Amino acid sequence: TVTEPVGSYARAERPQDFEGFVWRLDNDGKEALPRNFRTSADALRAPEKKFHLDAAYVPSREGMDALHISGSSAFTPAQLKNVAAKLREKTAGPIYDVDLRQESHGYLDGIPVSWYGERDWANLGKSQHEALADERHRLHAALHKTVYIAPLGKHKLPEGGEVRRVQKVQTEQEVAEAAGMRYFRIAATDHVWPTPENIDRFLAFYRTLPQDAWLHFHCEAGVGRTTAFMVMTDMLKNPSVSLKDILYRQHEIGGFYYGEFPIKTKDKDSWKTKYYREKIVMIEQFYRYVQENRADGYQTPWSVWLKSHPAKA
Amino acid sequence: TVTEPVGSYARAERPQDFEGFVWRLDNDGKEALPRNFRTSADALRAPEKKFHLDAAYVPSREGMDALHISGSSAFTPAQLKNVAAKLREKTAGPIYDVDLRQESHGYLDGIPVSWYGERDWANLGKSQHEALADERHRLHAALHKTVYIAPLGKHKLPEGGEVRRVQKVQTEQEVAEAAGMRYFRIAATDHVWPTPENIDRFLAFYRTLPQDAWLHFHCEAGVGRTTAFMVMTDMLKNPSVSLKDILYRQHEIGGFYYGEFPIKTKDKDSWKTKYYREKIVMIEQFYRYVQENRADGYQTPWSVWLKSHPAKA
Repeated sequence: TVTEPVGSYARAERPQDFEGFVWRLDNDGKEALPRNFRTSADALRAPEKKFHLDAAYVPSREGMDALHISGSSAFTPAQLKNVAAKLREKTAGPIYDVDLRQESHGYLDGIPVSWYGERDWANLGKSQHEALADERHRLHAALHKTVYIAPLGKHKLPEGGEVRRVQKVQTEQEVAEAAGMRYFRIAATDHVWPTPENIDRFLAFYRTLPQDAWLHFHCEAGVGRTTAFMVMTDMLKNPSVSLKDILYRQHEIGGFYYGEFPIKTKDKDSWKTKYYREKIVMIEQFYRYVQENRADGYQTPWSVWLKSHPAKA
Repeated sequence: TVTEPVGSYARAERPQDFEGFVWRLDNDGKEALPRNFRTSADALRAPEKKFHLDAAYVPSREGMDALHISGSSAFTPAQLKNVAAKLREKTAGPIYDVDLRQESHGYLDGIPVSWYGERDWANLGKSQHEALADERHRLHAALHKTVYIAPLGKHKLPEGGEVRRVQKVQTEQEVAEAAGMRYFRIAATDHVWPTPENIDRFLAFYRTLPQDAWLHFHCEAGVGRTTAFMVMTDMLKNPSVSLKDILYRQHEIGGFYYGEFPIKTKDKDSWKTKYYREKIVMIEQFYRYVQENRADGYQTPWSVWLKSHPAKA
């Protein structure tokens, strides 16, 4: 009798210990595009040293040209318009802004902000419905009120920033639609493997997509959650490609490396260690799911399959 | 007809532009006593060069022995106890904690904090009734809630600090009583000359004090507001002492110098200039009030006298 199965470790954490306390600045808006911007059409670059990978290995690019996905960090409204314009040059299909952020976020006077709590876990434990309700309520409450917006600096605490009286409030959905993109929200908790609910919702969405749909995934930094869903998409759409190639190529186009590697964090970040290990095992488990259920058209969803085929540490 | 008379310049500022946005740390509690602690029993020291005074001048100390007043910056509960113990060695009369802070402040888990707005004007324009209501509501709303407490750094904006879930909330009144001091609040706005309302309340308070009462004044830093009331008390209790002596000696025991001096401010602090000039003028006007109204025992209140005898720029 296990309390939390692998893939659900974050459920053991106490939400009350990571409550939001400040409007974090999501992007300073100085660059034309969000950070870590990349597409499946991009050329593969040398792997990052920290993953101790084979720099000589050349992964197959089979299916990358038809993949039609991209990823990035959070963005200002102008930056998102730039992304959309760039993605429109690559396709005539619907372009989706796939928001993977569980944390409450939006735009105050056009400034991309998020309600930040320790570890960015201000909405930990909330259902997607409660997180989005908190988001709507917090954004609305900011209108015509004085707010402190700051970037995090030394030790993930506010540093400098600015104070203003908000005259306009927008949700990311509004910002996406103003950029001509369709919007899809998946409330994934920062730093950890996406929940079975997060993944079931994604696979359900994925099967409704027209052939030429282009998915632009993003989280806060554009690394952890963004690459997890990019990899999942790659595996679903190109089930013939080996796990190694999927992981290598999503990393080499600019994303995270979701395969095994020597995990090393700063003392102050030791809490991330088991979550990285968990991600590695779940990635392999998701690959198994795709391989075992593609043939029948996914009659059984990921959550159900995972419960009868639990992952092991 | 004049919109704002001299002594009421701050009434021209818009309170909506300085609303509170963070719980400022009023004292890190590392020292045994609050900053700028001083008593009227202290020896006089050399003046500060910035005031360009006569270091050779020997101010009269007539009445200082019996003046019985002290001043300091804000403090932690432990620091206030230390102040009270110190003062109790000088008197057998009641010891008053004279809180001159208009800004909402209190103690979260024993930590001295204040709801800080730009220029520390989060309660600008509020009656004392409204200011105290804001304070009570905010303090109480913090209980069992997550808060961000931080000291101000570069450009008067949060820098570092800590996040915590508050388990205890106290007003300065409770902290004062626990330290064996009586409490008297005067909601004076930071950086400016106390209002006719502030001074009227102070004078009425002063009139019914026991002969052996000891007044410990304080504000946030313990300089501007603290010295203003210490000076007023000195003039009230020792009317035969010259203005020059009062100003010099209140300055030489560790307070601000309230006489004419070469005002010099940084560009980002150029807004303080006229408030410093206003204070200089109002100090002279108050002294005049004391000299012309003492004979009949101050039958006419400061506010009323000031209206029929407006100060001049």
